[PDB]
Amino acid sequence: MHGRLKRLEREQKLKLYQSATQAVFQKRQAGELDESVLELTSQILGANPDFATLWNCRREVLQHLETEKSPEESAALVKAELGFLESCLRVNPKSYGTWHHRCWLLSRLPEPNWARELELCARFLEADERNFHCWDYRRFVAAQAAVAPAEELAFTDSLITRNFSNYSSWHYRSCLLPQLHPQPRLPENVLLKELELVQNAFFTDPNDQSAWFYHRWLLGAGSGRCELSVEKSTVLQSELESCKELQELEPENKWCLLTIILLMRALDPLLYEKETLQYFSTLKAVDPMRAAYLDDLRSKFLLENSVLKMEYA
Amino acid sequence: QKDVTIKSDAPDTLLLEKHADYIASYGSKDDYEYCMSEYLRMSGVYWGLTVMDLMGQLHRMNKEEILVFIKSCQHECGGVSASIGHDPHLLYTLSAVQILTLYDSIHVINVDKVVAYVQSLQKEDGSFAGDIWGEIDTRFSFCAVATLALLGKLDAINVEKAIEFVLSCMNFDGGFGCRPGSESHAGQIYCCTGFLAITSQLHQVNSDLLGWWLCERQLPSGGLNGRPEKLPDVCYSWWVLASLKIIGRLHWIDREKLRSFILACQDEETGGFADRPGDMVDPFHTLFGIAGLSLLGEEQIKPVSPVFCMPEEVLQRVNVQPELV
Ligand SMILES: [Ca+2]
Ligand SMILES: [Zn+2]
Repeated sequence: MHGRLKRLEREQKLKLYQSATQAVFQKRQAGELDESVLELTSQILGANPDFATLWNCRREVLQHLETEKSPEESAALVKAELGFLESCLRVNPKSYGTWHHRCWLLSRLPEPNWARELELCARFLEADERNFHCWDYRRFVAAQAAVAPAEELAFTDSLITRNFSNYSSWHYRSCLLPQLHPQPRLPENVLLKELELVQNAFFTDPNDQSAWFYHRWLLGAGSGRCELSVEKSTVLQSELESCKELQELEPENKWCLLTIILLMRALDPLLYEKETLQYFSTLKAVDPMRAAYLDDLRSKFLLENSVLKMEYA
Repeated sequence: QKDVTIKSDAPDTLLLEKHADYIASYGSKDDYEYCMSEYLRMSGVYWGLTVMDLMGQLHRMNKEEILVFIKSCQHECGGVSASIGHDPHLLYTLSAVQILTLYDSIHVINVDKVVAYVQSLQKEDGSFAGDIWGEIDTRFSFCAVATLALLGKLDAINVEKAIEFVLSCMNFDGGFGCRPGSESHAGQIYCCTGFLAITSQLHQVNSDLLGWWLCERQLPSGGLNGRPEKLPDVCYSWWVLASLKIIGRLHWIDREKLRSFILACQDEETGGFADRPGDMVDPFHTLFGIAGLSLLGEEQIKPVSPVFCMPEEVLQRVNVQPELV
C-alpha cells in the first residue's frame, strides 16, 4: 500500500472484519444467496473495496434475487445498490472493483438514467480532475447514452480554462478530435484552432507540462512540411517568437526550449541547423537529467539533416 | 514540481541482508495489513519469493507449503484464486504460474485447465476479461500472454486479435491505457510493452516518443512518477524502467539519481522498502525497489527479466526470453 506515514481499536475492527468475512463465506457454501450477505459485505467493502470476491458475492446475490422477487422489489434493490456504490466511491474513488460493479449494474438495467451518471462524473472530476477511473466511466456512460463527440469536446474546454491539472482533459481532446473529424491526422483548420487553444494554456501557465505534451502531438499531426500553407507557416513562426519571449521570462523552463527546437524542425531543418544546435546546448544545461535523450534526439536530427543535404540535385 | 526532497541521513547503501530478513519473517508476526490483504495473497507470495530469489535467498522460504497452497487455489474451471475460498482471476493465475516456474513445479497444477481458463476469457475484439464478471483491462492482456508464454501455450489464444486490441489502446503521447480511450499510465505501459515483447510486436511501438514520455517521469529528487504531475513512488522504478528497457531506452533515465532515490526508500531498522522515503515498508515495494536496482546493474542482485519480473536464469531455463528493442 501507498501513502502510509511512519492499536486496540485496530484489533477490534479486525475481529469484526474476520467474523463477517467468515460468515459470508459459510453462507455462500450453504447457497444462502440473500439480503444478509448484502448486509455483511457492505460492512467490509466500505473499508476494503479491493476485496473482489465480495463484489462477486453481491452480484451473485442480486442476480438470484432478480428471479425470486417482484419487479418493484428488484427495482428497490438496484436503487439501494446505487446508493451504496456512491457512498463507497466517496470514501475510496480509486478502486477498480467499485467502478466495475457500477458498470455491471448499469449495463443490466432497462432503463438507466444515463444523464444522472454523467452528472456523477462531473462531480467526481471537480474533486479530482485526474481520476482516470472516473474518466473511463464517463467514456462508458457517453457511449451507452450515445453522447456526441462535440458535446464532450465542449465539456473538455470548460475543464481546461477553469483550472490546471489538465493532462486527462487534453488526452480526452486528442481522442475526440479525430472522431468528429473523423477519417478513415487532423484537418488544417481544426489543427490551427487547437494550436491557438494550447498556446493560450502554456503562456497562461508555462509550468504546465500537459499543454506542452499535447502541443508536440499537434506539431506532428499536420500534413507537414513543406506543404506548409502560408497561414500555418506564419502561425508556427509566431509561436517560435512567443517561445523565445517566454524563454527570457522563464530561463529555467525546459519545455519552451524543447518546443523551440521542435518548431524549427517543423519550419526548416537545414535553415535553422545552427540555432537548433545552440538550443540543444542551452537545453542540456537546463535539463541535465534528460541529457541522454537530448543527445539521441540531436543525433537523429543530424542524421535527418545529412539525408536532406544528400537529396540535393 | 510535485516531488519529495530526500533528507541527508537517508540510507545510501544497499541493505540486502535486512531485506531478506524482512521478507523471510513477513506474515509470521494476526498482523493487521496481512490479514486485510488476503484478497491478493497469491501475488504477495509471488512478490516475496521473487525478491528472495533475486537476492539468492529463495531457500529460506517454504517450498512444500507454497505448492500445496497453490494446488488448493486452483478452481474446477482451471483459474487460480488469490487464496483458499476466494474467486479465480487472471491476476492470481499469472502469479501462481510465475511461482511454479520459479520452483520448476508446473505440474503441481492442471496446465490444460489453466490454458482453457485463459482461452475462455478472450473477447471478440481480442481483449481479455479478468474473470467471469467481464472487467476489461490491458493488464489482463498481459496476464494472459505472460501466463501462456511461461506454459509454452501462446498459440492457444487469438494472438492477432489480441495485438489489435492492445494497439487500439495506444495514445497521442505514445503510451497506453487500460482500455481504448484511456489515458497513459506507466503501469499500463509496462503491461502493454510486456505484451508486445511476448507477441513479437515491438516494432509497432514508437520508441522515441514513448521513451521520452517515460524518461520525463523522473523528478528532480531522482524518483519516477507514473504519470505527469504525480508524486514519485519507488514501484515506478520498476514500471517505467522495465518499459524503457523493453523498448531500448533505459539510458534515457539518470541512473545515479534514481539509484539514490531507491536506496533512500529503504527502512534501515526493519528492512524493506516504502513507496517513498519515510513511509511504511511493504513486500510489494521491496520487490520493485530491488528489481529496479537490478535493472540499473546492481552487482549483489541477480539479473531480472524486464518482461516477466523474474530472475533471468529462470526464464533461460524454460527458454522464454522475448527479444527486446
Ligand atoms: Ca526452505
Ligand atoms: Zn507504489
